[PDB]
Amino acid sequence: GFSDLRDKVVIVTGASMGIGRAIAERFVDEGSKVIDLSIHDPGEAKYDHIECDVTNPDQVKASIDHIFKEYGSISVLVNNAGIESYGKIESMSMGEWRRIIDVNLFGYYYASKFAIPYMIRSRDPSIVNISSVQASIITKNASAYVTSKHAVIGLTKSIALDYAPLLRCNAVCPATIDTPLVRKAAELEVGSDPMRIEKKISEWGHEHPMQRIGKPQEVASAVAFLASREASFITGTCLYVDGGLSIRAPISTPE
Amino acid sequence: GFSDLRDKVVIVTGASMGIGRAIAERFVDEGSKVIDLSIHDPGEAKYDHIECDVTNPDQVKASIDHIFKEYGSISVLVNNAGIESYGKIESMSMGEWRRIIDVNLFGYYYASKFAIPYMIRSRDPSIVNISSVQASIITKNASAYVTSKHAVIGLTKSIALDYAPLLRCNAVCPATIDTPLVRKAAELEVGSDPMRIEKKISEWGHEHPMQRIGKPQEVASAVAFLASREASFITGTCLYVDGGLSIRAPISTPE
Amino acid sequence: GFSDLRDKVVIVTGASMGIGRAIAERFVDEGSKVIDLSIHDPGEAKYDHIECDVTNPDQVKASIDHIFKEYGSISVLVNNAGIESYGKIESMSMGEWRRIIDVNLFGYYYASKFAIPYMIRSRDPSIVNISSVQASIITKNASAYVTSKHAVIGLTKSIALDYAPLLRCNAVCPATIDTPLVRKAAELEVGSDPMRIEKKISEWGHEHPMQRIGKPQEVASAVAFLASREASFITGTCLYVDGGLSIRAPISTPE
Amino acid sequence: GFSDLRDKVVIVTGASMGIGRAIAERFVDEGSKVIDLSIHDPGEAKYDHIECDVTNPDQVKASIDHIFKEYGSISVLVNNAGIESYGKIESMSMGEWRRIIDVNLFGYYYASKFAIPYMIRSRDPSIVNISSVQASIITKNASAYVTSKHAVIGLTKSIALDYAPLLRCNAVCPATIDTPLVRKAAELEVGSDPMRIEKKISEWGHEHPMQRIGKPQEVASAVAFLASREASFITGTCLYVDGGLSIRAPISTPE
Repeated sequence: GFSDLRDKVVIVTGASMGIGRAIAERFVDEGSKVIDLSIHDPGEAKYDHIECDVTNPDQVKASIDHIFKEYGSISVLVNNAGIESYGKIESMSMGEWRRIIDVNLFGYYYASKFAIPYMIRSRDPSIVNISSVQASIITKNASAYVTSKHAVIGLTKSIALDYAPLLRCNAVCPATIDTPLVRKAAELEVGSDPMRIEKKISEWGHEHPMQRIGKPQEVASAVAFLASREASFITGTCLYVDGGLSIRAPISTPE
Repeated sequence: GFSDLRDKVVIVTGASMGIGRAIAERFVDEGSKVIDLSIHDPGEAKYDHIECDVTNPDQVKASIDHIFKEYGSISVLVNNAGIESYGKIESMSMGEWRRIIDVNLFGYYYASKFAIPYMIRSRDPSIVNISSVQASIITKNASAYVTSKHAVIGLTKSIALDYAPLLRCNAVCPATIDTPLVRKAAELEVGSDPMRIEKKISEWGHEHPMQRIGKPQEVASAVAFLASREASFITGTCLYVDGGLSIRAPISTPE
Repeated sequence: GFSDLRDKVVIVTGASMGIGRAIAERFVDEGSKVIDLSIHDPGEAKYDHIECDVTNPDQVKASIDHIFKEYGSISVLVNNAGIESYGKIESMSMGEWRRIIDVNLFGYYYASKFAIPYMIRSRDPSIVNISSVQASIITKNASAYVTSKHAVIGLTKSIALDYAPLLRCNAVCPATIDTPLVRKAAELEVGSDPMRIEKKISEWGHEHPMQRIGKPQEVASAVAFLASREASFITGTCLYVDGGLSIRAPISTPE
Repeated sequence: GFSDLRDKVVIVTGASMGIGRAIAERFVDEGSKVIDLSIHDPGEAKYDHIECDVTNPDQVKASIDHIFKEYGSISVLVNNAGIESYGKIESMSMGEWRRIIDVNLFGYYYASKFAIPYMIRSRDPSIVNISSVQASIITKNASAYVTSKHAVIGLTKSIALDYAPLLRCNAVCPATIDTPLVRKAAELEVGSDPMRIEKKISEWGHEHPMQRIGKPQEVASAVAFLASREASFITGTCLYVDGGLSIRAPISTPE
């Protein structure tokens, strides 16, 4: 693992399930003091939790102020909380489109804005933003989601440039990962049949050169690496955890 | 020139000055029927103008309706209206940060959302979004601006994917261009002395491989190309009009 | 069209068929004085031809020296000559792998190296290199081809930076285009049945968001634009002519 | 550290000095069995070394055979051997230009070609290719070098796509790193005065957002991560270790 993460205060947003929970658990395994900021209670977890809606800047500020007071520092912030709904720009209501931007982009902006002042009071703090392989190659009927993930890359570069060399900021760009959100995405297409869901997921996995979809722990490994001193000269970039998806053209060749 | 642009209905937002004006002027020269949507009166101009705030969906929808019923179609929409102010995520007020996102991103979303239903009723319609070289290489203390320009790329790709093959959508990514906004940027750094402002602009020009900053008409040439049938198999991309800025590492080598 | 191209001397390599022939014909239509450098005679063509193997630097130099002497100048060079054979790095012989690099990369290097000295003696000369959508998203069993197309982008950036602002250099990145090479690629997979070939080609076309493969003339339009003064502030970039292929993730979403 | 790297057989080319040496040294610290393939003797070193010219396929194949038969497997291949000389496409001899391509590209191709058949017989083998930040943003008078580094990216993607899921292949893209080659670059500009060389290096460091040049060990950290199981779903990508250089536009803004 990354020994330097031990005992450091790590905040992870949206860590009650899926990738966020996997990230929180990895940091706990690294020995960090982890706090989850989410609207849902992670239940019996080894990490701390504060009820917090990332779209509410006042609650985000209060939660972060509380963490600094309780723990004495903040060394790592992982922005992960996000949502996805589908629809053509003409079908999705303007409210829902804006809501996706609010959670996926503004949530990252608020958490970063309020954590940074405290983070720079620590040695070599690091922010990791979870974007998507869709910051590059995109899906249909996902206007708001795709727009928000591209925005996250811009926010990431900005924070990196504005605060270097004291604080580093990078993003992780995952492709299809085995999470509740993805299983739900499949159900929205094939129904509740566990057999038919495995088929749709297998189809997606076969589209990735690695021939399977990713695991939450694989995204968590990239986050831990970027948050650690092992990435001391890495800032402003997105580490793609996509099983090769973003470099594959879907055009057959003779074999 | 592009003969196919003659008589086509072209909407350009923020065309009362700078790049937007050069774009409207180029389409007028191509024989198109051009309408400028902006909150400012362009004064004496060879193109039509409608008082419209791009961040007000009611005004945008109404303006687009006035154009379609009056002209009979809408073939090209050029989203250009934008703004920029500086400050670290820490100093800039949340309100100003949100405003930059509202104008630079939501303005593009509203105009596209309301124009698309009309545009798809015409043959080979196209949307061109003005992003920035900062969708790739960025500047300091410009997080809202940088985020918004990255967001525009995501919006562009999604409209391109959701509406191909009937409608194409691309972006233009300009570096430093001679515009009032760029002159305001210089002033905010070196004062109001017009001569010092010229020295600053020259410094920026020398950072571009082309050794000068770009001209509004050069951005307009790219927009006209992408809007034309000459770009019939081009969609979802950003055409960089940056004088080589984005491919240059600021690291000297032996000469 | 691009009026500024009229009467200018334009050299196009590999212009006896496919994209190269389409590029040569477009420049002839623009009124340019065009010369094809290839090993095959274009037969009855409106453009000039010189028998030339781009992998032979001495023949390339001699041919270019001859053109400058005969025509008095060289304003545009379009590097297009290329080949493709398939095979895993373990199956393709080292000789064939090297041969692909020789034609696809070294051919561009030789033509550029010998034309540049003459080109800078003209006003605003421009080089356009034909790369591929595979400079970004790639196909399987195409190691040498993919490597060569990435190399072409590096060569393009280098020439652009080294000679700005006098000479511009850009690349065009086409996806699947209807050419003899592509039809042959299909035959290598489905056989000579015109019905089965149309099916394979249709399959490829459906993978592009535009739902069809591109036409040679569409690539030629991008080349003419980049070679013209309409692209006066564009240098070091690749204009993707891919029908949206490079921005598409092959992952379904609910609809 | 990455516990999975213990006892794994790791080949590193050009590891007698600089980045290559730091990479070999890091793998030795991880408990791997490391073999350096280079034409130079690393002298006193904690890792094994074989006299081998990476541009000589007979020597490469023989060395890889000596390693597999002696150690029983090959789990990781790090292609690093490279060189750089300066000059415009016009001045540099064709022989020197070809040589840079031979070492920087063909050396990677030969080592990969001969190691792959052995590597795929082990579980989860991985190849890491050292490219450069110049696979994106480039320097002047370095066409052969720049071309070769872009070529390495194409080679990387193709090996990743052709051999997934059994073997992964990624690249590391370093910006300015403290190495002898970087010190030679400074000398070729400011002379042999060690103090002036330090001033030059400092200038380059200040161009990176991190305000310093990178350390060989920082590149090694990235290589070890990509070679490890921690990067199990990461393939075909380039991890930028550039201190933010590639996302920085050299354009000032108000402060």
